[PDB]
This record gives sequence, structure tokens and C-alpha cells, in this order.
Amino acid sequence: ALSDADVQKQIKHMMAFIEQEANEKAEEIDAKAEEEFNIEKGRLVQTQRLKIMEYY
Amino acid sequence: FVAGVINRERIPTFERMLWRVCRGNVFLRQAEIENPLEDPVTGDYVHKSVFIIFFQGDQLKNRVKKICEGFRASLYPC
Amino acid sequence: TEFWLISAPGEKTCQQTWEKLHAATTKNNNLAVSSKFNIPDLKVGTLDVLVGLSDELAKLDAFVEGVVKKVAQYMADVLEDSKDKVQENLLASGVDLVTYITRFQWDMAKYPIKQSLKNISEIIAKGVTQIDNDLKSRASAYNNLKGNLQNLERKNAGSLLTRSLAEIVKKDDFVLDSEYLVTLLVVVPKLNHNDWIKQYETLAEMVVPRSSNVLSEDQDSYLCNVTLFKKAVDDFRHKARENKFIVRDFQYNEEEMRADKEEMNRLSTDKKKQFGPLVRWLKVNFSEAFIAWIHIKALRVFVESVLRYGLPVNFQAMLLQPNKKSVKKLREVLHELYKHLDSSAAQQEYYPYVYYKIDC
Repeated sequence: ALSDADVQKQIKHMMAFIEQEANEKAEEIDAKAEEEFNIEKGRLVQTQRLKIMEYY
Repeated sequence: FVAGVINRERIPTFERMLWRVCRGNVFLRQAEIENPLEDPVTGDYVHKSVFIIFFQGDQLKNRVKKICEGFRASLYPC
Repeated sequence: TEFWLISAPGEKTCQQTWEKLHAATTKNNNLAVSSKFNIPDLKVGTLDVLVGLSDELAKLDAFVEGVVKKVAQYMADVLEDSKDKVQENLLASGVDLVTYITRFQWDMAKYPIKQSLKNISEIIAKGVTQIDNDLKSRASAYNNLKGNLQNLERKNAGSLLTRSLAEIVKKDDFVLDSEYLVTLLVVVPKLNHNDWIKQYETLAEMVVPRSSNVLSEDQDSYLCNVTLFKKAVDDFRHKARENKFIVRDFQYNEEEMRADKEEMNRLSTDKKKQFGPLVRWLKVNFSEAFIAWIHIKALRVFVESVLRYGLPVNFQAMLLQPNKKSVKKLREVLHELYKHLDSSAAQQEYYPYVYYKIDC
């Protein structure tokens, strides 16, 4: 609003909201990435194990 | 942030009514036009002094869009 | 139970505490009731989402408010061992409104403390939707009972021209099992008792004078049975109409009389058996809906407090019971305390503090 004090405070608050969401989202993204790492790796590995089983 | 151009007749309430959409949520953009052209709707030349709220969020940007458009304001540029 | 729930900017918890707890600080010069309000710490990932939820919450607020009023009406509606002015409000989880509120806590029973805001709103909404449908079905059962009961009161009510004669006609007086003699029921004003008996004779040929005998009396008329040869009944009733007399077409029916007595007792018994458990079920629905209502208000509190202040989120709030005719002063004090903290530019347009109304 009109007062610089108020608008500056509002900006600090907004940036804080922007940062909090950004921070949470990045951690979320990395966590899911790790989950998928293990899941996908296993999926492909087991697929190959079955293929090798057939060669056997 | 996208500041509009207004006839400045109601920038008092333009700004306050936008504040209250989500108060203090985005920074106020102040823009002014000196020696303007005649307003298209009223054919009247009058300096613009506009306090604008612009939001990143889609729900709130849509909200302020509705609020600022209900008000006699021009939001032409992006 | 009208209380205001107030959100504070919370710059200093010890300071807000002083301004809210201290006798020297209690609102309206320590005459108003001021209790602190707290909720578990919760985070919302996106404020724009919070904004959407804010609108959603207000809608849910209205929904559950409707739901609880409906509930109040259904309890009021049964009137079983109760009246409009007695036990108007029920305890929530066994305590009163102020007690509940002060003891109100976010219930994991309502939502995981790790539950998403969206999901919390969803839990509340699903709950009350469930409550609404329960109310719909039980209220239907209530209205059905009330309707048939009144229908029965009407059956055993009214004048002798239309009232059931189950209590009146005896098997020994009604001419039963006669192939040729049919009994008609006539209602004669007392002042004209003897006249219609004579009139009956003049309604059809082969109508035996003086056979008309009063079985019971009404307030305006006597109800008498008349015996006549079956063939003449058409002439009997027609001429009766000509003499402004109404002849009742009535047959003795033992099975129907018993059937009606059975329905009378059946309906009264079911009424009692239903209201007992009906109201207990309703009482649970009530307690659950109130708890939810406060849950909703608290969420709105979360949303709002975040929206005004963002981070950090220690939230300070007050639950205030205004004193009579001091709400202006209460507001003025809160305005003085927070207005300069809310904004330099300067309710719904602007608000020194966020508050919501409680009225139950």
C-alpha cells in the first residue's frame, strides 16, 4: 500500500511465501526422484533376470 | 508485474479493492502517465496515477483480473 | 454462544500473550472474556492453493452451518422429553460450547496432522455430507411417523357423520348377516331426534317407522341405526337427501375394527421405539457436526493467518466473549492494538485483525 513501510513488508512476506513453496517443492522432487531410482532400477533388473533365466 | 493505465478517477479504491483481494500479497506497481491522450471511453485527457497489484499465482491472478476489469481499468499489455 | 475468534500478526508471542492474558490487558478493560486459542502447527505448500482453499473453506463453513442448523431443527422437531427452551444446546464431547472450544483441539480423528489442507477440507466435507444424508433419512422416518399418527388422530376424531364407529357400534345392535335388511346410519340433530325417525319412514316404501334407535350421541347430533329392506335403501337414501338428511353407508367389519386398533397401538409403539434411538443417533451427529464446525473455523484461521502473515507461522489468537454493549469498545481496543501493525494504508476491505463469529 501507500506507505513504503507496508509495501516493503508485504514484499518480504511474499518472497518468503515464494521461497517456502520453492524449498518444499525442490525437496519433494528429489525425494520422488530417489524413490523412482530404486523402483525403476529394480524393474529393469528383474526384467533382465527373467530374460537370463530363459537363456538358462 | 503488469501495471494498468487508469483515468485516475478512482485509483483510491482501485488500489484498496485490489489490496483486499489478497492484501499485501504482491507488490504494488506504481505507474503514471503525464500529458496523456484522451481516454477512449470518455475522450478525456488526464494524467494516470495507478497502483497495481500483480500476482504470480493463477487463481489469484485470475481473481485480480476479474477485480481490476470490473473496475474501469485498462490491462492491455503483458 | 457468540464469540469472536481473532487472529493476530503474532510478531512476539510473549508480547501477544501479555496483550491477551493480562488482567490489565483483557479486552473491554478486563470485563470481556478472553481465552487464548491454539492449533497444532501446520504448513501449506502453496499460498495460492491456500487462497483457493480459503474460498472453499468459506463455502464449507456455510455448508456445515446449514447442517448444524438442520440438526438443531430436527432435535427441536422431535420434542421427546424436551421443549424449545429446555436443553436447547447439547454438549460436544460432553462439555459446553465455551468448554469445548477452549478444549477444542485439531482431532487426528478428523484429519492426520500430516494431512493435506485439501484433504482436511475433504474430510470435513465428506463427514457433513454423510451427516446431511443421515438427517435426510431419519427426518423422513420422523415425518412419516408424525404424519400417520396425525392421520390416526383424525380417524378417531370428528363428528358422527364421518367419525369411525369402532367404539360406538356393537355387534348386537348393528344388523349383521341379514340378506334382506340393510342398516343405514343417520345423524339427527338432537332437537330433531324424533323428527328424522319419522322422516326415515318417508324416505322409502317398506321402511319401518320407529326402528331408528340412537346408539350414541355427538355434540350436535345423535347417531342412530335404521334397519330396512335392502331393495328400498336406494329410495331411502335418495329421499333422505331430499329432506336434507345424510344417510351413512356403513357396514360392520370386525376385522377392520381390529385392524385399526392394531395400527393405533403399532404406530404409537413404533413412535416411541424410534424416537429413543432416533434422538440418540441425532445426538451423536450433533456432537460430531459441532466439533467439525470448530475444526472448520480453525482451518479458516490457519488459511487466513498464513495469508496475512505468511512465515514464520506462530499464530496467536483469542476467543472472546463480548460483554453487552461493549463490542464497539472491544473493537476499538483491538484496532488500537493492531491497526498500525496491519498496514500503513489503513473489516473485509481491511482488517486490523481477522475474526469470525460464533453463534449457537
